[PDB]
Amino acid sequence: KIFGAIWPLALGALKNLIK
Repeated sequence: KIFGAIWPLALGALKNLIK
């Protein structure tokens, strides 16, 4: 609705921690 790169950027930062 009003979120540009919020959903795709979410998992993007996830791997940066677990991986």
